[PDB]
Amino acid sequence: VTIVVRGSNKLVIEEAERSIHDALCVIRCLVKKRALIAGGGAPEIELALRLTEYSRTLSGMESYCVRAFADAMEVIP
Amino acid sequence: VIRNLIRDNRVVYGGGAAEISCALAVSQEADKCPTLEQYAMRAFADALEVIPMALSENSGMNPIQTM
Repeated sequence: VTIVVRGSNKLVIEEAERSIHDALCVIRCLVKKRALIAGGGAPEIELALRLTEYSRTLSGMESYCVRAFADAMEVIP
Repeated sequence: VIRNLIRDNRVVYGGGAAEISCALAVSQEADKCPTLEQYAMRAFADALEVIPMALSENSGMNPIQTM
């Protein structure tokens, strides 16, 4: 398909096409992965929280290596 | 040693077993601390592990793998 667009200035039409891409991109993300998640860095906290619990069950150097992976996620929120 | 044994018969297993067990309890209870001391409680667990991590290093073994 193809989309025709109109607008007064070049910027008015420029941001229209820039927004359509992000809309198509976020919609493309749902087609491949039909799911949603919360923002605000909440995925990084649940990831960092449960990975620290997952590292307690691991053995060897993977414990500190996975704990360091968990603490690194906390930089986002 | 004998003074504390008589004053209190209760004893714990050395060799770093107590420090590792305490670090696990502190780590679990740290999640139940909704305040800035949560980062400090986690640091107390990692600091407790230096005593057993030091015995492994002084024995000529990998400290972290043995920890």
